[PDB]
Amino acid sequence: MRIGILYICTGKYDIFWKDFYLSAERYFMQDQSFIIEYYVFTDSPKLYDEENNKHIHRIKQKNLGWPDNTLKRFHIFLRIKEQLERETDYLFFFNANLLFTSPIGKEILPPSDSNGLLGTMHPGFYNKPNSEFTYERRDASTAYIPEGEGRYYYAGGLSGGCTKAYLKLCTTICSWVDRDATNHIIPIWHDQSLINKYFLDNPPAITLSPAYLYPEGWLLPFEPIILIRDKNKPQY
Ligand SMILES: CC(=O)N[C@@H]1[C@@H](O)[C@@H](O)[C@@H](CO)O[C@@H]1O
Repeated sequence: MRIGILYICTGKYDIFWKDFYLSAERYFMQDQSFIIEYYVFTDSPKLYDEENNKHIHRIKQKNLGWPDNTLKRFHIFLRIKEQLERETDYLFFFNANLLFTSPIGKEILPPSDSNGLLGTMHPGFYNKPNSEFTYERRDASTAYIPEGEGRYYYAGGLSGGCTKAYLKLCTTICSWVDRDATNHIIPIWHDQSLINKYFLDNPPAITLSPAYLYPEGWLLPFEPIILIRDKNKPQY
């Protein structure tokens, strides 16, 4: 089975590629049945272990700056959609500063008879009531979610599923992003708002706990499986 990792590390975020990659080569899908393809969108000339591992696919991408780096995130995946359709069976997106600490296996693969989508609970909202979810509340936006509706507050730092269903998600959100641009709207706060809208219409087959998005330094009711490295640490 072929597992595709989508990874954007333009500008000052390629410092995060090395330790992410090593942790991933160690803890992520290390059953010999799986093969891992890294699709690394960056402006870096060379990536760590690129000359050794043929599954590291460097794709050229410039820094768009904030927020287009976060707003056109799914635009970036779809420029190589055909390559993904023939080389991968599952796709997973990870934030640059994410870090694996414990083994992860087939338990996070959405079953083929489901919608084949995976979402992850945001660490700042897992214990909050519906009334405090910061959804997009403007009916003029494609990311609109009325008050009282919604189940979880999903995050944008980790999402995926089977390649077909996920590219379908990429295609939809791009359209939502573009339609709002015309109507003179930037959805707030975008990396999570559009995906929370999509996961409302399409309740994901798998919902990961914030143990898969554990912010460094926090005290949460979970063992951290994936850590969100503090960006403001001096070593970065
Ligand atoms: C994992 C998670 O939810 N992280 C998101 C991620 O999208 C990041 O870019 C930033 C906001 O842009 O912080 C957020 O919490």
